[PDB]
Amino acid sequence: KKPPARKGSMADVPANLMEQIHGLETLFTVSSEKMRSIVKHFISELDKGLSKKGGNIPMIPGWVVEYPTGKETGDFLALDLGGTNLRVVLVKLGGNHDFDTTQNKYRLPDHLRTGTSEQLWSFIAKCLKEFVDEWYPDGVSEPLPLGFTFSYPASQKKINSGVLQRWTKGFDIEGVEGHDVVPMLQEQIEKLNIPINVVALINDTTGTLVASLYTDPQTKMGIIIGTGVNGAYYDVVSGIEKLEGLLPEDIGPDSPMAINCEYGSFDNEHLVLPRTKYDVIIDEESPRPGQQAFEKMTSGYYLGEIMRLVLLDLYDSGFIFKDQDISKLKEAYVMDTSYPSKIEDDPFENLEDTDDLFKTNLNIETTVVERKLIRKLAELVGTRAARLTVCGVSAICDKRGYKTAHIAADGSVFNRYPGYKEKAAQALKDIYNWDVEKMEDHPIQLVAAEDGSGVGAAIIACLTQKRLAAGKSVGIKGE
Amino acid sequence: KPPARKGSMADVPANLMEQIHGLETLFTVSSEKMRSIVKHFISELDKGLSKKGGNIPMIPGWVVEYPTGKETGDFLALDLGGTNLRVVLVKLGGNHDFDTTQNKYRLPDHLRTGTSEQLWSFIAKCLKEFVDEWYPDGVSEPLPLGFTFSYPASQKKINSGVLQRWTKGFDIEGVEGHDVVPMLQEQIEKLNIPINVVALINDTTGTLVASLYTDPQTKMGIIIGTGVNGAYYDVVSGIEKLEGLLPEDIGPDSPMAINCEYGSFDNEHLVLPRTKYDVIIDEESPRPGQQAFEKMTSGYYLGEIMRLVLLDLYDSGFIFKDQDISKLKEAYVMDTSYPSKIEDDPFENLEDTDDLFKTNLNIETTVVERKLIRKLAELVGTRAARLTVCGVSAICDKRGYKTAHIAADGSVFNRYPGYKEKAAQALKDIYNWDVEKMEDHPIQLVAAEDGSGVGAAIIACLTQKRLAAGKSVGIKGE
Ligand SMILES: OC[C@H]1O[C@@H](O)[C@H](O)[C@@H](O)[C@@H]1O
Ligand SMILES: OC[C@H]1O[C@@H](O)[C@H](O)[C@@H](O)[C@@H]1O
Repeated sequence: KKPPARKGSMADVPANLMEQIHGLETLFTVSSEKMRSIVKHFISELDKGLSKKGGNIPMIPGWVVEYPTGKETGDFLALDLGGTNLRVVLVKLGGNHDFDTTQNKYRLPDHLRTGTSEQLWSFIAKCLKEFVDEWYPDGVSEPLPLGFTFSYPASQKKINSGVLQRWTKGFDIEGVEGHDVVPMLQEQIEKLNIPINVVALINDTTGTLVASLYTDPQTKMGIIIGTGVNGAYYDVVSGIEKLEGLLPEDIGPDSPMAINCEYGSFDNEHLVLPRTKYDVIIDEESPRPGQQAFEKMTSGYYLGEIMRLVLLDLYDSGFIFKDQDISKLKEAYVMDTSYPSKIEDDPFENLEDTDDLFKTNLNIETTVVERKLIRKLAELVGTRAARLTVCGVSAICDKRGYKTAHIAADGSVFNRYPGYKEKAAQALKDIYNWDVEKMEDHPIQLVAAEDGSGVGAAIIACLTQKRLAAGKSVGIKGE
Repeated sequence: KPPARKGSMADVPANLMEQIHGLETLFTVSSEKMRSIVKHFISELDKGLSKKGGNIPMIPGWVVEYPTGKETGDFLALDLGGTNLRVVLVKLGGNHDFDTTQNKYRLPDHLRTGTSEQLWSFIAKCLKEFVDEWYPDGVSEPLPLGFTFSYPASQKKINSGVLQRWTKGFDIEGVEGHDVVPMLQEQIEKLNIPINVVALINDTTGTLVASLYTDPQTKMGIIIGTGVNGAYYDVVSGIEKLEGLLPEDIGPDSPMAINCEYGSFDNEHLVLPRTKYDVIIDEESPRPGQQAFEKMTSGYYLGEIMRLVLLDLYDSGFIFKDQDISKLKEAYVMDTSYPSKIEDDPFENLEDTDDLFKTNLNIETTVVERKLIRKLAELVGTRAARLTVCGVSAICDKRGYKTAHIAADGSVFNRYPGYKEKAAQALKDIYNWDVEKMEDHPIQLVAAEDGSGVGAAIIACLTQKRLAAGKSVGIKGE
């Protein structure tokens, strides 16, 4: 039994502060009408991204050109390469929308993030060899098809290729950007005579879509709502004008095509996104000003920072923390996502969880009325983030004409942000005006995803291998 | 959650396998042993209710009725902890349902070593400032309050509590030996607050009552955490230590909530399947020879058992050869999160376990070592679960409950990995049921309601009713 929401009476809050809360409410509220307008623009930009001219939204073809039917069977590998860890996963598809996993994880030695190309790929291969040797001590009938989640910006002219465009997350390995990483990993596999074929390179959201669709046939989208944000869905080849002239005959106009949207870049021009002066500051102070605008409005990573800047603004205008030492509130990113999470979770009318948090982490003694403001603020910023995120869901559903859908979701915000599911479901209900009483009955609803970067990569490897074995294309002509 | 790892032992050398099988032998509790334990446990529960008494206190809770779920009204709960107090307003909606409004206050740090008036006046102040908020122009009835005061305390009636001894490092002059209820009540009065303290309870009693109010199948309340306790309803005719002391309106057939305090079961060290490691734990504890059942079922000791086994295996040449095991020598360095993280590890190479040992204990392990350590964490969590359900079985069997919800709370039941599955399989091994889904077990643990808040408030509701009516809530004369 988790506690009921606190009542959260505002009766005792001073007028001077109540006016400021009201100011922040008006500022952070996203109306049904504003959401539906954002969605309209979002749809144009999803289409723009697929067009020969392209757009701000990458809309990257994932080269998965069929839906998993759930009937697939067999043993497939996945490799998930993170910044600190890699996971090797063996997936046996049971052919009734079911699967079994056997998996290892290996911590990436600090060295590798800045070492040589051969060192990165030999370490990966050595992990693969240790894994395969244990699970297949007799060796193997046919090699194992492997799907490789390489979640770094890469371009693909076909699924079994991935040309690194730019390392992220502290990786500084020379000689890899501009090159196809698939042969790099494959030749280290070969050097160790490990029976594996690397057949697919994917982004993890694409894996999220496909794995969840294999187990849940109502899945129409995979979404990540966490430190970064992304969505993936199936479009149709006839709707991807930028592939016109590039496709072999066996990838026809009505072929499905999984798209990795990379929609974190939606509305960098801020035509529709409701930027406050706080989002302005967060943007101008970020590594990349003017970029990742939709990411900056929906990601878990900025939610405490938004609160921080708001609280500082109220301190400077003389509203709160009067005669407190707030020199810790001045540090950028000192309030991470656990701040509005802990604040929203507070079950006490006197908000004692919040009291402790602000006293112990930030050395600020709050009055009860200041806490009621902090909590109101936490709610508004959690709530707006969820409301903006479902604008992406709604754009993809509307573009494709999905009147019902399971949206398979993952990431730290969906999984752990307090009341996030309730917020998202209410936002969808507001957009569509459904006459439905309970969230479990929403025509469009977010559900917990399957493991995109392990299970999804292995199912993609299954789908891919079947095409490669038949000589069906998984990329543009000639590649 | 990911599925359970496969857990192959195929690569573990013979010398290590032999030791793993040795740990298995040591830490496995068979059905039959659980049964021998359940027979002696019942004997000790009957014993604690006798005139002579026994190692198990079996304290009458002076709740002499079941909640029907039909109760309605506004009630307060006060839950005094060592660091914090909680004040809860509970509105009962009369269909097994309730609503709460609650505040939590830090005790100023001087209260531990302050005066009697200091403690009660601060509590009353928290109450006043709570009631002033949620009731702008008072109310007609004073609010009945249930007080969870979880310090050793004797009661001849529910609306009394004589402090036996302070625990949790409290040190207040003038309280040990006196009824704390009038003490709190006169500070409430001295602040003119509309509150009537009608009940003083232990939290397990509240866990029982609150859960029975919401769930009619509740037959026991159990805490499995840092400490362990259980509470259930016996029958007044089964409480011989009460004969001659009771008024006629608490007759032979009357229900009586019992706070078992059964942590002290088997302090003689006669029946619980201790190992040499448990012996060390007991001998090195603050209270050697005390709380034997608690030492065998609390989550507090699960990592310590593991530390001692691993040390014994190091000393004996089997593991961590040429590792720096200094950190492993600190008693209680492995808290409950060790066996917990280890059991939760989803990887065949047990990487969660690897990272835990390297980062926290500076011990680098081999995969096969980690496989041992994983099997050990399992054995140890599994034994603690099976011993816990002996106490559940003992109570159920004593009362002829063939079917029961066991309303459970505490850090082990709530967070220890696969604890529910382990308890459910234990229960299934004892009774030999022919079932295949835990949701269909005749006897089963379910998540409890809030005992120390909601439960204290429901107990106030039931007590205020008897008081309003003139019905006894304690021994004759009291
Ligand atoms: O939080 C990270 C998420 O956001 C995006 O920036 C990445 O491309 C996703 O595929 C990823 O799962
Ligand atoms: O975790 C502490 C628990 O263990 C026992 O020793 C106490 O008497 C219970 O009432 C309590 O909730």
